[PDB]
Formats: sequence, structure tokens, C-alpha cells
Amino acid sequence: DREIKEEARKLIREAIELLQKGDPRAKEILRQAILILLAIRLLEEMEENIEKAEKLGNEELSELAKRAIKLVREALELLKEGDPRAEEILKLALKIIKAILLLLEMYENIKQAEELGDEDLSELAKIAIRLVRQALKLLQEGDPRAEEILEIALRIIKLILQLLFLKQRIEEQFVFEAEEKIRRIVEELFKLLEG
Amino acid sequence: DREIKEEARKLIREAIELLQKGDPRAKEILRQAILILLAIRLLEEMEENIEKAEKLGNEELSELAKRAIKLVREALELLKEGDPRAEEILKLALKIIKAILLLLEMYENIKQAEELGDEDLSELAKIAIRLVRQALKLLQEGDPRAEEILEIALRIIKLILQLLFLKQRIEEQFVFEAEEKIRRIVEELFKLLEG
Amino acid sequence: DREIKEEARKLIREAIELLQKGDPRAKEILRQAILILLAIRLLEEMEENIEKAEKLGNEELSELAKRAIKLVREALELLKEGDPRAEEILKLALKIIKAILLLLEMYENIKQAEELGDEDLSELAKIAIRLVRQALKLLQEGDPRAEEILEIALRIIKLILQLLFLKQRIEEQFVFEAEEKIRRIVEELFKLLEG
Amino acid sequence: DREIKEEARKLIREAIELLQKGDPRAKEILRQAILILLAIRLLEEMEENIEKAEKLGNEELSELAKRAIKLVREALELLKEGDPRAEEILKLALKIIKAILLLLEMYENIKQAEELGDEDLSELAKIAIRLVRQALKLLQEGDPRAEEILEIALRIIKLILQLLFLKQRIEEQFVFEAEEKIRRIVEELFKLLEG
Repeated sequence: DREIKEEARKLIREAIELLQKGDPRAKEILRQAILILLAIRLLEEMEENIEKAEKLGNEELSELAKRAIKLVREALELLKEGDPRAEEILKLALKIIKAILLLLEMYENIKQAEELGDEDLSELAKIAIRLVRQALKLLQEGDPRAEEILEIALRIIKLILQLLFLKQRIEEQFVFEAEEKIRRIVEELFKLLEG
Repeated sequence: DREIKEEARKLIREAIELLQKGDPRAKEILRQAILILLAIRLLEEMEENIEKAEKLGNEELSELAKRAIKLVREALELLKEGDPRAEEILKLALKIIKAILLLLEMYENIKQAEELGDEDLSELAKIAIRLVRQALKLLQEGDPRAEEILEIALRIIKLILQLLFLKQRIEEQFVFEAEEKIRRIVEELFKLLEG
Repeated sequence: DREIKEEARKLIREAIELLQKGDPRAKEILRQAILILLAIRLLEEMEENIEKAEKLGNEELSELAKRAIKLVREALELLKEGDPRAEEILKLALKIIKAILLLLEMYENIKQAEELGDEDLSELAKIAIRLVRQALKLLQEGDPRAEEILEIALRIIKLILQLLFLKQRIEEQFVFEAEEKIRRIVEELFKLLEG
Repeated sequence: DREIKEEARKLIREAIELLQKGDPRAKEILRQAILILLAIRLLEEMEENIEKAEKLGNEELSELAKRAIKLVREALELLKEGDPRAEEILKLALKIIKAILLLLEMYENIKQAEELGDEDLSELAKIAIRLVRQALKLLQEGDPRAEEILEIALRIIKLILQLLFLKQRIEEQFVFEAEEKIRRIVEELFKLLEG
């Protein structure tokens, strides 16, 4: 990754310190540089979240993490060469890793659900995890449906988290915000699924 | 209800574990499944809120709850078969139950107003309750005006709650946010009523 | 006012308990009733805010209050008869009274500024007060410019309050929100004044 | 500056106390007056923030401040005469000074990063500072790209601050809001850079 950080630093130097006197298009190079910086930070944190996953003891999430990591690094290596499709792939891969970290947070929360026995949330989260797996699989295959399924994965994950935070506040008007926002999430989810 | 939860689980299974290899339209089935899950949770909480209502000793709200419950369950049984109108009816019924739970919260608050003697809010709330009754009645009749009246019911209920929270703040700039949001609600209410 | 409250109650009764069996247009009457209720409450609070004004010892604000009160009551009496223009006039009068209460809050705050010697805010607030006076005068004349000037009055008042809250937080990132919202208010104010 | 404040007071007097009887266009003069008031306050605070900068011991920021101050004062003197381009130039100059104060806040925060050794943020901030320098330079030259570069300067600065506040939260769901907001900032930044 450090090599990638150095490549990013070179990109930023060319984009600004050199390119200020040159083509205004250098905004492209600047974009690539900042993108690489965000990606590097994201992977840096995710590699510790992998230790989290292993101590959380779910192999599905660990595989998700590892495949996503390799996806991102492959995308970075391709971007080092070019292939504008690398832009789309890198954005998608970062969104995926975002979703996987969010998944680990969700899973740690769902420990609470298991303690409660909210089997409804359990099955729903199972579908969510498998959905993310399907999105990762499609992305590995390059199917444009990667985004289409991923967005539904995200929306189900946010809904689940919303219900978990509502449950915790129940354990504690302070519940009104959730009763509202869950409705926007629900209707956006329906809008995506229905058309 | 549990049978309904099991039906929902079957729906999700067909929608994802099977349908991943098949028609992308499975988003429809997924939508139905998640919808059923939300509905089941909502009724589960509402059946306790019925005991709340009875201890609150208002028969109008109790009848509202019971008829809404039966509406929702009828809609679920229909959805088990099909009839795309089941989608509209189920959405409306859930919004209605939302409004009735909100009503119980409002009524418990309006206990404060009765202590104060805010007869203005009392009469206004009476109109709101009867409005909800009218919306439920129309929905029972299937008149498309169900949504039109229901939306006004909701907006009046939110306004009433806003004034109650303003009153509590008065018992307590911290009042500014209410002064703004009441204005937005008021002008949206007028926009609906006037056109 | 109490007679007006009773008239409002009659309006709501005709609008709902009677009108449910009749013309769906009853939303108009419902709107009028809710409007009258809001106005009643607003004047009820403002009459005590007049005592506030007199203890604050500014005759300009006191005259503003008295003329606005008479405006609102005249509009109510007109509405009792009809003349759809009463709708516009009543809305404007309520917004004006809102602005005058806001002014009293602003003046009490500006006591702090006088203690500080923020003569800039002092002169700006002078312009704001005179602007409100001009809007009230035009409204008394029925000039359509009443709204056009009033909106600028409001926006200057909000800006002034924003600077006062910023000053207090200065006495106290917790200042970032003001740095943003002042910018939005400023650019909206410019958009209104410039076109 | 005080002379400018007095000129602004004269502008407001002509715009309101005189102009109420005539040309509705006086909104222009009112706009100019309020604009001058904001500018004067801004410079008044920035001159102390210059002492901050010198105690912070960065000559780049000190030059930024001094050149921006002179820019603003030149623009004020021009606006005293006319040349509607003074409007654009003064708006840009104020946004620049805003960005420079924000920079000083960012730099004081980045003291934390230097303590941590977040060389990524360090290099990124270097690019941000040089970008602001470039925007100031172009503006001094009158190149219309002043705004185009400045906006990217601002967006990178906000992103950097967002990451610093996230880092502090890390030293402290409470992290969820940042994980959300950084995404909007990032995608807006990309939208600007990419088109």
C-alpha cells in the first residue's frame, strides 16, 4: 500500500505543483490522487477490522473482506496503468468495503439481537449478508448488476441498523426520530425494489 | 401472525436463495417479504398498545385499533393470494396503524392539556380522531378518499404534537426550532387543504 | 377573541361533523378553522408580550404590536363575512405578528449588544425595526409591497439573531454551524435583494 | 475600516430612511450596505487571527492573510466608486478570507496530525494551502478561474477537517454521522473535479 501512497503523492505533485502552470484538466489527476488517498486509508483501517472479523468468528465476512481487499488492490494496480473502467470499478470496490465494515458493525450489534432472539432480524440479516456476497460475486464477474444489487444490500443494512438503534432506545420524543427516518428508508427501499 | 412470518420467510427464500439464479424481477418478491416483516413487527407492538388504550379507557381508539388490525390481517391474507390492489391496501393499512399508535401517544400527551384545560387542543384533537375514524371507514369501504383524508389526519396530529412539545418547552434558542417547524407544518397543511 | 374561538369551533363542526356527509370542498372550511385557532393562540401570547414590550420601554414596538393586533382582529372580522382577500391579509398579519414577537426576543438579546457596544448591530437593527414599520404601514395601506418588504425585514432579523448567537458562543466545532448557516442566510438575503 | 463603516451607515440611511419614499431599486443600496457591514466585521476578526498566524509561525498563511486583506480593502474602495465588477470581486475576496480563517483553524487542528504523523493529511493539506495560494494569485490577476480553483480549495479543506474530527472521535452511533457526511463531501468533490 505504501507504494500506492507514494504513487498518489507523485500524482498530486504532477497535478498541482507542476500542472498549475499547465492543462486545467489536471483536475482529473487531482481526483485520482485524492481517490487513492481515501482508498489507502480505508484499506488500512479494514485490515484491523479483519482481526475484528476473525475474533468475531464469521468466515463469510472474512472471505468478503479478503476478496474485497484483493479487488481494491487489483483496481489500484489497473489504475496505475489506465483503463477508465478502473474508475467505476474502484468506486464500486470502495463502496463494497464500506458496506463490509458496516456489516461488521451490524454483526456486533446483532449480537444484541441474538441475546434478544429477534429471529426476524436474524433471517433478514442473513439475506443481507448473502446479498452482499452476491454483489461481490457479480462485481468479481464484472456484471453491471453489481451496483444494482449492492444498493439493495446497503439499504437493507441501514434498515436493520435503524431497527437495532430503535431497539436500544426502546431499552432506554426521543424515539420519534427513528419512527420518522425508518419511514424514509422504507419507502426509498420500496422505490428501488418496485420502480 | 407467526404463520404470516413463516410465509414471509418462504417469500424471502424464494426471492433470494432461489431467485439469485433467475429472474431479476425477484425484487418484487423481496419487497413483499420485507413488507410483511415490517407489518408483523408493527402488529406485534400494536397488540400491547391496545392494552395501553384500554387502560387509557377510550373506546373510540380501541375500536380504531381493532378494525385496523383486522384490516391489516385481511390484507395479508389477500396478499398471500395476489390481487395487486393488496399492495396499496397494505401500505394504507400500515400508515393507518402508524397513525393510531401516534394517536395513543398524542392522547397520553393530551392528558397534559386536560390538566391545563387547553380546550382548543381538545376540540382540535376531537376533530383529528374523528377524521382518522372517517379515513378508516372510507378504507373499509375502499373509497380512494381514504388516503386524502388520512393525510390531513396525520398533518393535524403532527401539528397538535408540535404544540404540545412547545407547551412542554414552555414548562421548561430552545423554543426557536419549534417556532420554525410549526411554520413548515402549518404551510404544508394549508397547501394540502387549499391546493 | 373568545367569540372568535367559538366561531372557529362552529366552523370546524360544520367542516367535519356535518361536512363529512357532503361536499369534499369542506377542506376550505377546515383550513379556515385551523387558521383561526392558530391566530387566536398567537394573539393570546402576544398580549402578554405587550407587557414585555412596555417593561422593555420601547414605544415603537408597542405601536407595532397594537397596530398588528388590530390588523389581525379586523382580518378576522372580515373573514367572518367572506372576501377571499381576507385569506391573504390574515396570513400576512400573522407573519407580521410573528416578526414582532421575534423582534421583542431580538431586542432583549440586543440588550447584550448594547452592553458590548456593537454599534454595527445597533444601527442594523434600527434599520430592521424601521423596515418592519414600513411593512406594517404598507400592509395597513394594502400595498402588495407589504410582503416584499416584510420578507427582507425577516431576513435581516434572522441574520442579526444569528450574529448574536454567534457572539454568545464566542463568549462560550461548536462555532462551525453558525459559520455555515450565516452564509446560507447571507446568500439568500442577497438573492432576494439583487434578483 | 471605521471610515468604511461610516460610509456603510450613510449607504443604509440613503437606502432606507430616504429611499423608502422612492425607487424600489434601493434594495441594491441596502445590499451594498449590509455587504460592507459583514466585510468590516470579517476583517476586524481576521486582523486578530493574523496575530494567531504569527504565533502559529507560518509565513505562507501570513502572506495569504495580508494579501487577502489588501484585496478586500481595495475592493471596498472600488465599490465606493462603482464598477459593478466590484460586487463579484468583493464576494470572492470575502470567500477567500473565510477560507483563510478556516485554514488557520485547520492548521491548529493539524497540529494534532503532526503529533500523530498523519503524513497523508500533511501532504494533502500542503496541496490545499498551495491551491488557496493559487486561487489568491489568480484573483489578484483577475482570472475567472479564481472561483473554480477556490471551490476545490474549500472542498479539500472541508474534507480534511472532516477527517480530523473523525480522528478525534476515534480518540473518543457517534462515528456514523461522519461516515455519512464524508461520503457526500467526497462525491461532491468528485463531481466538481470530474464533471
